[PDB]
Amino acid sequence: MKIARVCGTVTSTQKEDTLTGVKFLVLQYLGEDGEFLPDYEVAADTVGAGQDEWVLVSRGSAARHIINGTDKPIDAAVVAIIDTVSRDNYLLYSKRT
Amino acid sequence: MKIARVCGTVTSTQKEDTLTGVKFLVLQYLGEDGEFLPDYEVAADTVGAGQDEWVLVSRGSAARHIINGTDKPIDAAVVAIIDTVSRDNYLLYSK
Amino acid sequence: MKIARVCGTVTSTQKEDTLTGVKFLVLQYLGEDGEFLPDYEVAADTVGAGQDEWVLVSRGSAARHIINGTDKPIDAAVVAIIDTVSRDNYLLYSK
Amino acid sequence: MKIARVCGTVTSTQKEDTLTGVKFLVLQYLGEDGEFLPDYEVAADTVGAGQDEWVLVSRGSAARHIINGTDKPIDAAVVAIIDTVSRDNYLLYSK
Amino acid sequence: MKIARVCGTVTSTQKEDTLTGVKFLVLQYLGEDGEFLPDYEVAADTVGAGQDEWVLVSRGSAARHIINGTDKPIDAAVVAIIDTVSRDNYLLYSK
Ligand SMILES: [Mg+2]
Repeated sequence: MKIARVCGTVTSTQKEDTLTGVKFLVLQYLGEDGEFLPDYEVAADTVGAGQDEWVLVSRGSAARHIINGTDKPIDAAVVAIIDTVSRDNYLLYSKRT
Repeated sequence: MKIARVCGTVTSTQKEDTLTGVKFLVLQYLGEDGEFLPDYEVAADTVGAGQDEWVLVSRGSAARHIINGTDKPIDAAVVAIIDTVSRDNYLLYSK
Repeated sequence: MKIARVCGTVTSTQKEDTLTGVKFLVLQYLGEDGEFLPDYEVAADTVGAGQDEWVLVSRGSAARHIINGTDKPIDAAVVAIIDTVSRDNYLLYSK
Repeated sequence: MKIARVCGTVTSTQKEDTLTGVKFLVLQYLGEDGEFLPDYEVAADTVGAGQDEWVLVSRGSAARHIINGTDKPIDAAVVAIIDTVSRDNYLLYSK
Repeated sequence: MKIARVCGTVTSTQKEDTLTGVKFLVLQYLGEDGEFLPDYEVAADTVGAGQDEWVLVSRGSAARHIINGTDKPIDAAVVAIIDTVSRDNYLLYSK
């Protein structure tokens, strides 16, 4: 899994039937020390991640193992909203509670 | 998934027998800002996307989960035609 | 999938029993609009693609969905020999 | 598989229900020489790796094949804590 | 599949139980002409390759389709020892 931040959304009305009601978030990947990277993913989200939240994203067939994900032609999903990130025992980031 | 633009097609008469009737689009992947990359994918299309339309592309086994996709040796598929893309707060794209 | 040209062959006499009868082609990926890159793949082929032909290559578990691919440890296969590629209006490639 | 070192942790309380109990480690990938890359992965750990230890990480569907991994939406997992790594007639690392 | 050269080994005693007896090789990916790249993989080896031998590596779920690979959380395996590699119209490698 990669760490990313939620930074937008995609909407579509013409799409595979199996994607009805699927929320598509745009994610910007986060690098060392939380660098905003010039790289992005569009991902399904069944967890309920808000704008600017740090998340874990899973890619490949992992995405189909989200809740009700089985028949969906998705290759990226949000799987967790990040509460904390630590490095070498120091908190680097933490979430509003 | 990645955001891409439909910019071509591919056709083939000598191919795996399971690929009959599968339509292939050439796609160009979006970079950052709203600028496109010189990086392309050929993808199955069952959604019916046309030139210049923006799409979501899924890669790997996800591609086998398009309509009638079971057991087809494909690793890339258009899964949606995009109407809007927002980023940070503003509207980066609108059909 | 990616577009590549067939450019060679690999052979092996010590290998997994699961690769019995598998022909290996070396493929060179097409890059920068229509120029060939210094990036290669080794791929299975049942369709009969020859030197210099253009092909669609599928990677990952898609490769095991070629005819007789089931349960072989292969992660790349030629799935189609390319007749035509069209970018926007014009062609670009035609066999 | 890739070689990485354990450099931190991630926690989460809003997540997929299938991920209850999953320990998430932050891993830094090994680059050239024994230099590490500014490139990180967050991986499940059933083996019980700690800070500064070297591990093998498997990605993709492999990760679901760790003990109890089945049907968890994870795409990276620690699968071994490394004792040694050699390159040629010598040792790059020993615990 | 990628062409790689065997350039070391990894050992581990604390590891997923399904990886008992698995031999791990460190491999370096081949690049431009004969040049080997500054990128590497660790791969399960059930075929028996030695130092400096050239090998085909299969990655992702292919790796679980080696003999008895089925429940192993591995994403890379040596599937063959290369005897020959031919590219365009010259021999690049011949053991
Ligand atoms: Mg032929």
